[PDB]
Amino acid sequence: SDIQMTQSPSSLSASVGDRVTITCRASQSVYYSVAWYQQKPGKAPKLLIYSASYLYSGVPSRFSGSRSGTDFTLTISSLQPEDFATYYCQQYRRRPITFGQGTKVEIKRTVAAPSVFIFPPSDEQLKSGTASVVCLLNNFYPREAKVQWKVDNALQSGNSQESVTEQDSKDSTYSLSSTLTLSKADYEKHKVYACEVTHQGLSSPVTKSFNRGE
Amino acid sequence: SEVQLVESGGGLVQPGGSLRLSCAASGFSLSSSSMHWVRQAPGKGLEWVASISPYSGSTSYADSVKGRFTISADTSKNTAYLQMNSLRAEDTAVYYCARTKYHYKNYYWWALDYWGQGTLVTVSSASTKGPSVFPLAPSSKSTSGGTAALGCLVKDYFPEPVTVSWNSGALTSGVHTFPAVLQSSGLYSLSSVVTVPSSSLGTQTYICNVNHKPSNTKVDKKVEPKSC
RNA sequence: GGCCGCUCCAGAAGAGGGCCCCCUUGCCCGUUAUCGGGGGCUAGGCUCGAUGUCGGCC
Ligand SMILES: *[C@@H](C)[C@@H](O)CCCOCCOC(=O)CCCC[C@@H]1SC[C@@H]2NC(=O)N[C@@H]21
Repeated sequence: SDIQMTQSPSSLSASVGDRVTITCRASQSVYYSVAWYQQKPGKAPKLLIYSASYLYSGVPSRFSGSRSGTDFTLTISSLQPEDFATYYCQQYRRRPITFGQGTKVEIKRTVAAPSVFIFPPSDEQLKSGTASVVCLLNNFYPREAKVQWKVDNALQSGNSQESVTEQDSKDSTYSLSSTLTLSKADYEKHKVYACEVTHQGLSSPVTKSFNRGE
Repeated sequence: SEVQLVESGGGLVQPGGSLRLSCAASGFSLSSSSMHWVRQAPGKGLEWVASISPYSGSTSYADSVKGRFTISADTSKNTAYLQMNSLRAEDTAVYYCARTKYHYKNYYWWALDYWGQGTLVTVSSASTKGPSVFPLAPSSKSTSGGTAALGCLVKDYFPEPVTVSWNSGALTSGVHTFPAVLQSSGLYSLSSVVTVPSSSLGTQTYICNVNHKPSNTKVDKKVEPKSC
Protein backbone atom coordinates (compact mmCIF):
# COMPACT_ATOMS: atom_id res chain seq x y z
CA SER A 1 0.00 0.00 0.00
CA ASP A 2 1.68 3.11 -1.32
CA ILE A 3 1.38 6.67 -0.02
CA GLN A 4 0.10 9.15 -2.59
CA MET A 5 1.23 12.78 -2.74
CA THR A 6 -1.36 15.23 -4.10
CA GLN A 7 -0.17 18.66 -5.14
CA SER A 8 -2.35 21.71 -5.65
CA PRO A 9 -2.77 23.92 -7.52
CA SER A 10 -1.41 22.53 -10.80
CA SER A 11 -0.20 26.03 -11.62
CA LEU A 12 -0.26 29.50 -10.16
CA SER A 13 0.67 32.96 -11.41
CA ALA A 14 2.74 35.37 -9.35
CA SER A 15 5.01 38.40 -9.79
CA VAL A 16 8.58 38.99 -8.71
CA GLY A 17 8.57 39.87 -5.03
CA ASP A 18 5.36 38.00 -4.18
CA ARG A 19 5.14 35.46 -1.38
CA VAL A 20 4.30 32.10 -2.99
CA THR A 21 3.04 28.99 -1.23
CA ILE A 22 2.70 25.54 -2.77
CA THR A 23 0.94 22.70 -0.99
CA CYS A 24 1.17 18.95 -1.07
CA ARG A 25 -1.07 16.53 0.83
CA ALA A 26 0.07 13.04 1.75
CA SER A 27 -2.64 10.40 1.57
CA GLN A 28 -1.58 9.30 5.08
CA SER A 29 1.07 10.33 7.59
CA VAL A 30 4.65 10.56 6.33
CA TYR A 31 5.93 12.14 9.59
CA TYR A 32 8.43 14.72 8.27
CA SER A 33 9.92 12.65 5.45
CA VAL A 34 9.06 15.00 2.61
CA ALA A 35 11.36 16.60 0.05
CA TRP A 36 10.80 19.46 -2.38
CA TYR A 37 12.38 19.73 -5.84
CA GLN A 38 12.57 22.51 -8.41
CA GLN A 39 12.62 21.71 -12.12
CA LYS A 40 13.08 24.08 -15.04
CA PRO A 41 12.05 23.11 -18.59
CA GLY A 42 14.48 20.72 -20.23
CA LYS A 43 16.51 20.45 -17.02
CA ALA A 44 16.96 17.99 -14.19
CA PRO A 45 15.28 18.54 -10.84
CA LYS A 46 17.25 20.13 -8.01
CA LEU A 47 16.67 19.36 -4.34
CA LEU A 48 15.51 22.37 -2.28
CA ILE A 49 14.21 21.00 1.02
CA TYR A 50 14.35 17.68 2.83
CA SER A 51 12.82 16.40 6.07
CA ALA A 52 9.91 18.84 5.45
CA SER A 53 11.73 22.02 6.44
CA TYR A 54 15.51 21.58 6.22
CA LEU A 55 17.20 23.65 3.52
CA TYR A 56 19.55 21.66 1.30
CA SER A 57 23.11 22.99 0.94
CA GLY A 58 23.35 26.07 -1.25
CA VAL A 59 19.60 26.66 -1.54
CA PRO A 60 18.62 30.32 -0.93
CA SER A 61 16.95 31.13 2.35
CA ARG A 62 13.82 32.53 0.68
CA PHE A 63 12.74 28.89 0.29
CA SER A 64 11.19 27.29 3.37
CA GLY A 65 9.05 24.28 4.17
CA SER A 66 6.47 23.45 6.78
CA ARG A 67 4.14 20.68 7.85
CA SER A 68 0.61 20.67 9.23
CA GLY A 69 -0.52 17.08 9.63
CA THR A 70 -0.43 15.54 6.16
CA ASP A 71 -0.32 18.93 4.46
CA PHE A 72 3.16 20.10 3.45
CA THR A 73 3.92 23.59 2.21
CA LEU A 74 6.78 25.11 0.27
CA THR A 75 6.96 28.88 0.69
CA ILE A 76 9.01 31.32 -1.37
CA SER A 77 9.12 34.47 0.71
CA SER A 78 9.94 36.89 -2.14
CA LEU A 79 9.75 35.34 -5.60
CA GLN A 80 12.79 35.99 -7.82
CA PRO A 81 12.88 35.80 -11.63
CA GLU A 82 14.86 32.53 -11.51
CA ASP A 83 12.08 30.97 -9.40
CA PHE A 84 9.52 30.58 -12.18
CA ALA A 85 9.65 26.81 -12.51
CA THR A 86 7.79 23.65 -11.56
CA TYR A 87 7.99 22.38 -7.98
CA TYR A 88 7.52 18.75 -6.91
CA CYS A 89 6.99 17.25 -3.49
CA GLN A 90 8.05 13.71 -2.68
CA GLN A 91 7.64 11.44 0.33
CA TYR A 92 10.23 8.95 1.54
CA ARG A 93 8.52 7.75 4.72
CA ARG A 94 7.65 4.48 3.01
CA ARG A 95 8.84 2.73 -0.10
CA PRO A 96 8.16 3.11 -2.98
CA ILE A 97 8.92 6.81 -2.97
CA THR A 98 6.12 8.80 -4.56
CA PHE A 99 5.94 12.29 -6.07
CA GLY A 100 3.25 14.93 -6.32
CA GLN A 101 2.23 15.92 -9.83
CA GLY A 102 3.92 19.30 -9.64
CA THR A 103 2.99 22.97 -9.39
CA LYS A 104 4.13 25.32 -12.14
CA VAL A 105 4.79 28.88 -10.96
CA GLU A 106 4.09 31.16 -13.93
CA ILE A 107 4.45 34.91 -14.53
CA LYS A 108 1.49 37.14 -13.79
CA ARG A 109 0.57 39.83 -16.30
CA THR A 110 -2.42 41.87 -17.38
CA VAL A 111 -5.35 40.07 -18.97
CA ALA A 112 -5.08 39.77 -22.76
CA ALA A 113 -7.84 38.48 -25.04
CA PRO A 114 -6.78 36.09 -27.81
CA SER A 115 -6.80 37.09 -31.42
CA VAL A 116 -8.56 34.18 -33.12
CA PHE A 117 -7.96 32.81 -36.62
CA ILE A 118 -9.42 29.81 -38.45
CA PHE A 119 -7.70 27.99 -41.32
CA PRO A 120 -9.49 25.66 -43.75
CA PRO A 121 -7.57 22.58 -44.87
CA SER A 122 -5.32 23.18 -47.86
CA ASP A 123 -6.20 21.67 -51.22
CA GLU A 124 -2.82 19.95 -51.00
CA GLN A 125 -3.97 18.11 -47.87
CA LEU A 126 -7.42 17.29 -49.27
CA LYS A 127 -5.73 15.60 -52.23
CA SER A 128 -3.94 13.27 -49.81
CA GLY A 129 -7.21 12.21 -48.15
CA THR A 130 -7.28 14.19 -44.89
CA ALA A 131 -8.66 17.57 -43.78
CA SER A 132 -7.09 19.31 -40.80
CA VAL A 133 -8.95 22.47 -39.71
CA VAL A 134 -6.79 24.71 -37.52
CA CYS A 135 -8.02 27.33 -35.05
CA LEU A 136 -5.40 29.70 -33.64
CA LEU A 137 -5.61 31.63 -30.36
CA ASN A 138 -2.77 34.15 -30.37
CA ASN A 139 -1.12 35.99 -27.44
CA PHE A 140 -3.67 35.62 -24.66
CA TYR A 141 -3.52 35.65 -20.86
CA PRO A 142 -4.44 33.90 -18.65
CA ARG A 143 -4.01 30.34 -19.90
CA GLU A 144 -7.60 29.24 -19.30
CA ALA A 145 -9.58 29.15 -22.52
CA LYS A 146 -12.34 27.00 -24.01
CA VAL A 147 -12.22 26.17 -27.72
CA GLN A 148 -15.31 24.54 -29.22
CA TRP A 149 -15.61 23.16 -32.74
CA LYS A 150 -18.95 23.26 -34.53
CA VAL A 151 -19.61 21.62 -37.91
CA ASP A 152 -22.89 22.66 -39.54
CA ASN A 153 -23.80 23.92 -36.05
CA ALA A 154 -23.09 20.47 -34.54
CA LEU A 155 -20.77 20.53 -31.53
CA GLN A 156 -17.74 18.30 -32.10
CA SER A 157 -16.22 15.98 -29.52
CA GLY A 158 -13.25 13.62 -29.59
CA ASN A 159 -11.89 14.63 -33.01
CA SER A 160 -9.71 17.61 -32.03
CA GLN A 161 -6.38 18.14 -30.27
CA GLU A 162 -4.97 21.24 -28.56
CA SER A 163 -1.38 22.37 -28.19
CA VAL A 164 -0.33 25.37 -26.08
CA THR A 165 2.95 27.24 -26.00
CA GLU A 166 4.88 28.00 -22.86
CA GLN A 167 4.65 31.59 -21.67
CA ASP A 168 6.20 33.90 -24.23
CA SER A 169 9.64 35.01 -23.09
CA LYS A 170 8.89 38.62 -24.04
CA ASP A 171 5.21 39.32 -23.23
CA SER A 172 4.24 36.38 -20.97
CA THR A 173 1.25 35.36 -23.09
CA TYR A 174 0.14 31.95 -24.34
CA SER A 175 -0.87 30.89 -27.81
CA LEU A 176 -2.89 27.82 -28.60
CA SER A 177 -3.79 25.69 -31.59
CA SER A 178 -6.86 23.46 -31.77
CA THR A 179 -6.77 21.12 -34.76
CA LEU A 180 -9.92 19.40 -36.03
CA THR A 181 -8.98 16.30 -38.07
CA LEU A 182 -11.56 14.84 -40.45
CA SER A 183 -11.28 12.46 -43.34
CA LYS A 184 -11.74 14.11 -46.71
CA ALA A 185 -15.03 12.20 -47.02
CA ASP A 186 -16.41 13.61 -43.76
CA TYR A 187 -15.11 17.12 -44.49
CA GLU A 188 -17.04 17.19 -47.79
CA LYS A 189 -20.26 16.14 -46.03
CA HIS A 190 -20.61 19.58 -44.43
CA LYS A 191 -20.43 23.29 -45.15
CA VAL A 192 -19.94 25.46 -42.05
CA TYR A 193 -16.79 25.02 -39.97
CA ALA A 194 -16.68 27.13 -36.82
CA CYS A 195 -14.26 27.62 -33.94
CA GLU A 196 -15.78 29.28 -30.85
CA VAL A 197 -13.48 30.72 -28.18
CA THR A 198 -14.29 31.63 -24.58
CA HIS A 199 -11.74 33.58 -22.57
CA GLN A 200 -11.72 36.03 -19.66
CA GLY A 201 -10.44 38.83 -21.88
CA LEU A 202 -13.50 38.58 -24.14
CA SER A 203 -16.83 40.06 -23.09
CA SER A 204 -18.61 37.22 -24.93
CA PRO A 205 -17.44 34.20 -26.95
CA VAL A 206 -15.72 34.89 -30.28
CA THR A 207 -16.54 32.69 -33.27
CA LYS A 208 -14.48 32.43 -36.44
CA SER A 209 -15.93 30.32 -39.21
CA PHE A 210 -15.80 29.62 -42.92
CA ASN A 211 -17.91 27.85 -45.53
CA ARG A 212 -16.26 24.95 -47.33
CA GLY A 213 -15.69 25.89 -50.95
CA GLU A 214 -15.90 29.67 -50.41
CA SER B 1 34.36 17.66 -5.19
CA GLU B 2 32.05 18.41 -8.12
CA VAL B 3 29.37 15.74 -8.29
CA GLN B 4 28.48 14.74 -11.86
CA LEU B 5 26.09 12.14 -13.31
CA VAL B 6 26.31 11.51 -17.05
CA GLU B 7 23.51 9.42 -18.56
CA SER B 8 23.79 7.68 -21.91
CA GLY B 9 22.17 4.84 -23.83
CA GLY B 10 18.77 6.34 -24.59
CA GLY B 11 17.27 6.07 -28.03
CA LEU B 12 14.43 4.73 -30.15
CA VAL B 13 13.29 1.13 -29.87
CA GLN B 14 10.33 -0.95 -30.99
CA PRO B 15 7.80 -2.42 -28.54
CA GLY B 16 9.28 -5.61 -27.15
CA GLY B 17 12.81 -4.26 -27.59
CA SER B 18 15.62 -3.60 -25.15
CA LEU B 19 17.88 -0.72 -24.18
CA ARG B 20 20.65 -0.39 -21.62
CA LEU B 21 21.06 2.98 -19.91
CA SER B 22 24.37 3.99 -18.29
CA CYS B 23 24.96 6.56 -15.56
CA ALA B 24 28.66 7.50 -15.21
CA ALA B 25 29.34 9.16 -11.85
CA SER B 26 32.23 11.34 -10.72
CA GLY B 27 32.89 13.43 -7.64
CA PHE B 28 31.75 10.69 -5.25
CA SER B 29 31.95 6.92 -4.81
CA LEU B 30 28.99 4.76 -5.88
CA SER B 31 29.53 2.66 -2.73
CA SER B 32 28.78 5.78 -0.67
CA SER B 33 25.42 6.32 -2.33
CA SER B 34 22.04 5.03 -3.32
CA MET B 35 21.62 5.36 -7.09
CA HIS B 36 18.24 5.81 -8.75
CA TRP B 37 16.47 5.96 -12.07
CA VAL B 38 13.46 8.31 -12.22
CA ARG B 39 11.58 8.91 -15.46
CA GLN B 40 9.44 11.75 -16.77
CA ALA B 41 7.02 11.11 -19.61
CA PRO B 42 6.55 14.07 -21.98
CA GLY B 43 4.54 16.76 -20.20
CA LYS B 44 4.09 14.59 -17.09
CA GLY B 45 5.54 14.29 -13.58
CA LEU B 46 8.37 12.29 -12.06
CA GLU B 47 8.02 8.52 -11.62
CA TRP B 48 10.54 6.48 -9.67
CA VAL B 49 11.75 3.41 -11.60
CA ALA B 50 14.49 1.66 -9.63
CA SER B 51 17.10 2.08 -6.89
CA ILE B 52 20.36 0.34 -6.00
CA SER B 53 22.84 0.48 -3.14
CA PRO B 54 26.16 -0.52 -4.75
CA TYR B 55 27.71 -1.17 -1.33
CA SER B 56 25.26 -3.98 -0.56
CA GLY B 57 23.88 -4.83 -3.98
CA SER B 58 20.34 -4.27 -2.68
CA THR B 59 17.85 -3.21 -5.38
CA SER B 60 14.20 -2.15 -5.62
CA TYR B 61 11.83 -1.58 -8.52
CA ALA B 62 8.57 0.05 -9.40
CA ASP B 63 5.90 -2.67 -9.74
CA SER B 64 5.37 -1.82 -13.41
CA VAL B 65 8.98 -2.64 -14.38
CA LYS B 66 9.60 -5.70 -12.18
CA GLY B 67 10.93 -8.59 -14.21
CA ARG B 68 11.51 -6.31 -17.22
CA PHE B 69 14.13 -3.87 -15.86
CA THR B 70 17.33 -4.64 -13.98
CA ILE B 71 19.36 -1.98 -12.17
CA SER B 72 23.03 -2.74 -11.54
CA ALA B 73 26.31 -1.06 -10.78
CA ASP B 74 29.99 -1.51 -11.62
CA THR B 75 31.96 0.10 -8.82
CA SER B 76 35.23 -0.39 -10.70
CA LYS B 77 33.78 2.02 -13.30
CA ASN B 78 31.69 4.13 -10.85
CA THR B 79 28.78 3.57 -13.22
CA ALA B 80 25.19 2.46 -12.68
CA TYR B 81 23.06 0.82 -15.37
CA LEU B 82 19.41 0.22 -16.16
CA GLN B 83 18.84 -2.78 -18.41
CA MET B 84 15.37 -2.31 -19.91
CA ASN B 85 13.70 -5.30 -21.57
CA SER B 86 10.22 -5.78 -23.04
CA LEU B 87 9.85 -2.03 -23.60
CA ARG B 88 6.44 -0.59 -24.51
CA ALA B 89 5.14 2.78 -25.64
CA GLU B 90 4.19 3.84 -22.11
CA ASP B 91 7.88 3.64 -21.10
CA THR B 92 8.62 6.62 -23.38
CA ALA B 93 10.20 9.23 -21.12
CA VAL B 94 13.30 11.12 -20.22
CA TYR B 95 15.21 8.87 -17.82
CA TYR B 96 17.15 10.59 -15.05
CA CYS B 97 19.90 9.07 -12.97
CA ALA B 98 20.02 10.46 -9.42
CA ARG B 99 22.05 9.97 -6.27
CA THR B 100 21.37 9.89 -2.56
CA LYS B 101 24.54 10.45 -0.54
CA TYR B 102 25.24 7.86 2.15
CA HIS B 103 25.72 9.21 5.68
CA TYR B 104 27.00 6.56 8.09
CA LYS B 105 25.70 8.63 11.02
CA ASN B 106 22.14 8.53 9.65
CA TYR B 107 19.74 5.56 9.79
CA TYR B 108 17.96 5.49 6.42
CA TRP B 109 18.29 6.94 2.95
CA TRP B 110 16.96 10.50 2.58
CA ALA B 111 16.05 12.47 -0.59
CA LEU B 112 17.41 12.45 -4.16
CA ASP B 113 20.12 15.02 -3.69
CA TYR B 114 21.65 15.14 -7.19
CA TRP B 115 20.18 14.41 -10.62
CA GLY B 116 21.88 13.92 -13.98
CA GLN B 117 20.85 15.56 -17.24
CA GLY B 118 18.57 12.76 -18.43
CA THR B 119 18.53 10.52 -21.49
CA LEU B 120 15.53 10.20 -23.79
CA VAL B 121 13.90 6.80 -24.40
CA THR B 122 11.24 6.50 -27.13
CA VAL B 123 9.35 3.24 -27.67
CA SER B 124 7.25 3.10 -30.81
CA SER B 125 6.39 0.80 -33.68
CA ALA B 126 6.13 3.77 -36.01
CA SER B 127 8.48 3.97 -38.98
CA THR B 128 10.65 7.02 -39.62
CA LYS B 129 8.76 9.44 -41.85
CA GLY B 130 9.36 13.02 -42.86
CA PRO B 131 6.46 15.45 -42.42
CA SER B 132 3.89 16.53 -44.92
CA VAL B 133 3.85 20.34 -44.85
CA PHE B 134 0.66 22.20 -45.67
CA PRO B 135 -0.02 25.96 -45.78
CA LEU B 136 -2.18 27.75 -43.23
CA ALA B 137 -3.12 30.57 -45.56
CA PRO B 138 -4.30 34.06 -44.66
CA SER B 139 -7.67 35.10 -46.12
CA SER B 140 -9.01 38.61 -46.72
CA LYS B 141 -11.86 37.66 -44.35
CA SER B 142 -9.31 37.07 -41.58
CA THR B 143 -7.57 40.44 -41.03
CA SER B 144 -7.84 41.71 -37.44
CA GLY B 145 -6.50 45.11 -36.44
CA GLY B 146 -4.16 45.41 -39.41
CA THR B 147 -2.62 41.97 -38.64
CA ALA B 148 -2.86 38.71 -40.59
CA ALA B 149 -2.03 35.20 -39.40
CA LEU B 150 -0.47 32.48 -41.50
CA GLY B 151 1.48 29.35 -40.91
CA CYS B 152 2.44 25.82 -41.79
CA LEU B 153 0.89 22.56 -40.65
CA VAL B 154 3.68 20.01 -40.16
CA LYS B 155 1.83 16.71 -40.12
CA ASP B 156 2.52 12.99 -39.78
CA TYR B 157 6.22 12.75 -39.04
CA PHE B 158 8.20 10.40 -36.82
CA PRO B 159 10.20 10.58 -34.61
CA GLU B 160 10.56 13.94 -32.85
CA PRO B 161 11.88 16.58 -33.37
CA VAL B 162 11.13 19.01 -36.17
CA THR B 163 12.40 22.55 -36.24
CA VAL B 164 10.63 25.33 -38.11
CA SER B 165 12.03 28.68 -39.13
CA TRP B 166 10.47 31.43 -41.23
CA ASN B 167 12.18 33.10 -44.20
CA SER B 168 15.39 31.23 -43.29
CA GLY B 169 15.49 32.86 -39.86
CA ALA B 170 14.86 36.40 -41.10
CA LEU B 171 11.35 36.34 -39.57
CA THR B 172 11.30 35.65 -35.84
CA SER B 173 8.96 38.23 -34.34
CA GLY B 174 5.43 36.96 -33.78
CA VAL B 175 6.29 33.32 -34.58
CA HIS B 176 4.72 30.57 -32.48
CA THR B 177 5.71 26.96 -33.14
CA PHE B 178 3.48 24.75 -31.11
CA PRO B 179 4.51 21.63 -29.19
CA ALA B 180 4.02 18.49 -31.22
CA VAL B 181 1.07 16.25 -30.42
CA LEU B 182 1.29 12.47 -30.67
CA GLN B 183 -1.59 11.40 -32.87
CA SER B 184 -3.43 8.12 -32.44
CA SER B 185 -1.58 6.92 -35.55
CA GLY B 186 1.69 7.11 -33.60
CA LEU B 187 2.90 9.96 -35.84
CA TYR B 188 3.48 13.51 -34.61
CA SER B 189 1.98 16.76 -35.90
CA LEU B 190 2.45 20.43 -35.12
CA SER B 191 1.74 23.87 -36.56
CA SER B 192 3.94 26.93 -36.79
CA VAL B 193 2.21 30.29 -37.19
CA VAL B 194 3.23 33.91 -37.47
CA THR B 195 1.28 37.16 -37.37
CA VAL B 196 2.28 39.85 -39.86
CA PRO B 197 0.86 43.14 -41.13
CA SER B 198 -2.02 42.41 -43.48
CA SER B 199 -1.00 45.19 -45.87
CA SER B 200 2.29 43.32 -46.38
CA LEU B 201 0.69 40.23 -47.92
CA GLY B 202 0.97 41.38 -51.54
CA THR B 203 4.58 42.56 -51.29
CA GLN B 204 6.16 40.09 -48.81
CA THR B 205 7.00 36.41 -49.23
CA TYR B 206 6.45 34.09 -46.27
CA ILE B 207 8.19 30.70 -46.37
CA CYS B 208 8.34 28.16 -43.57
CA ASN B 209 11.53 26.08 -43.48
CA VAL B 210 10.87 22.66 -41.92
CA ASN B 211 13.76 20.44 -40.78
CA HIS B 212 13.38 16.80 -39.74
CA LYS B 213 16.87 15.39 -39.18
CA PRO B 214 15.81 11.71 -38.70
CA SER B 215 14.52 11.66 -42.29
CA ASN B 216 17.20 14.09 -43.53
CA THR B 217 14.41 16.36 -44.81
CA LYS B 218 14.55 20.10 -45.34
CA VAL B 219 11.37 21.47 -46.90
CA ASP B 220 10.51 25.06 -47.79
CA LYS B 221 6.82 25.90 -48.25
CA LYS B 222 5.75 29.29 -49.57
CA VAL B 223 2.53 30.38 -47.85
CA GLU B 224 0.53 32.82 -49.91
CA PRO B 225 -2.98 34.27 -49.56
CA LYS B 226 -5.79 32.77 -51.61
CA SER B 227 -7.90 35.04 -53.83
CA CYS B 228 -11.73 34.92 -53.52
C1' G C 1 -15.12 -34.86 43.37
C1' G C 2 -9.19 -35.93 42.54
C1' C C 3 -4.91 -35.86 39.75
C1' C C 4 -2.57 -35.56 34.83
C1' G C 5 -2.94 -33.38 30.14
C1' C C 6 -4.48 -30.68 25.12
C1' U C 7 -5.15 -35.70 21.09
C1' C C 8 -10.32 -34.24 19.22
C1' C C 9 -15.04 -30.25 21.03
C1' A C 10 -16.18 -24.88 23.32
C1' G C 11 -15.09 -19.70 22.86
C1' A C 12 -15.96 -18.43 28.13
C1' A C 13 -9.27 -17.24 26.35
C1' G C 14 -4.04 -13.53 25.55
C1' A C 15 0.11 -13.03 23.20
C1' G C 16 2.03 -13.45 17.89
C1' G C 17 0.25 -11.06 13.03
C1' G C 18 -2.06 -6.63 10.59
C1' C C 19 -4.03 -1.29 10.16
C1' C C 20 -4.08 3.96 11.87
C1' C C 21 -2.12 8.43 14.89
C1' C C 22 1.67 11.63 17.88
C1' C C 23 6.67 12.74 19.00
C1' U C 24 12.14 15.99 13.26
C1' U C 25 14.50 9.33 15.20
C1' G C 26 13.22 11.93 21.05
C1' C C 27 16.75 5.76 27.56
C1' C C 28 19.35 2.34 24.71
C1' C C 29 18.92 0.78 19.72
C1' G C 30 19.06 1.36 13.90
C1' U C 31 21.62 -4.43 8.13
C1' U C 32 24.67 1.28 2.92
C1' A C 33 19.16 0.59 6.94
C1' U C 34 13.59 4.30 9.02
C1' C C 35 13.62 3.28 14.64
C1' G C 36 11.97 3.71 19.78
C1' G C 37 8.37 5.19 23.25
C1' G C 38 3.31 6.45 23.76
C1' G C 39 -1.78 6.38 21.84
C1' G C 40 -6.24 4.30 18.75
C1' C C 41 -8.08 -0.47 16.74
C1' U C 42 -8.62 -5.63 14.83
C1' A C 43 -11.01 -12.45 18.26
C1' G C 44 -11.89 -16.75 17.90
C1' G C 45 -10.02 -16.98 10.92
C1' C C 46 -3.95 -19.37 11.44
C1' U C 47 0.19 -20.29 15.27
C1' C C 48 1.55 -20.65 20.21
C1' G C 49 -0.26 -20.24 24.94
C1' A C 50 -4.03 -20.57 28.82
C1' U C 51 -8.82 -22.44 30.19
C1' G C 52 -13.15 -25.83 30.75
C1' U C 53 -18.02 -25.94 28.89
C1' C C 54 -13.18 -30.97 26.57
C1' G C 55 -10.28 -35.75 26.80
C1' G C 56 -7.88 -39.58 29.75
C1' C C 57 -6.98 -41.83 34.48
C1' C C 58 -8.83 -42.96 39.68
C1 LIG D 1 -2.35 -11.87 18.83
C2 LIG D 1 -1.62 -11.11 19.93
C3 LIG D 1 -3.30 -10.91 18.22
O1 LIG D 1 -3.90 -11.55 17.13
C4 LIG D 1 -4.35 -10.56 19.30
C5 LIG D 1 -4.42 -9.05 19.49
C6 LIG D 1 -4.83 -8.77 20.98
O2 LIG D 1 -6.01 -7.96 21.00
C7 LIG D 1 -7.20 -8.71 21.12
C8 LIG D 1 -7.96 -8.62 19.80
O3 LIG D 1 -7.49 -9.67 18.93
C9 LIG D 1 -7.46 -9.30 17.55
O4 LIG D 1 -8.33 -8.62 17.12
C10 LIG D 1 -6.30 -9.79 16.62
C11 LIG D 1 -6.93 -10.54 15.40
C12 LIG D 1 -6.18 -11.82 15.15
C13 LIG D 1 -5.16 -11.57 14.04
C14 LIG D 1 -4.62 -13.03 13.47
S1 LIG D 1 -3.39 -12.93 12.84
C15 LIG D 1 -3.38 -14.32 11.77
C16 LIG D 1 -4.71 -14.41 11.23
N1 LIG D 1 -4.72 -13.81 9.99
C17 LIG D 1 -5.59 -12.59 10.08
O5 LIG D 1 -5.81 -11.83 9.18
N2 LIG D 1 -6.14 -12.50 11.53
C18 LIG D 1 -5.65 -13.55 12.22
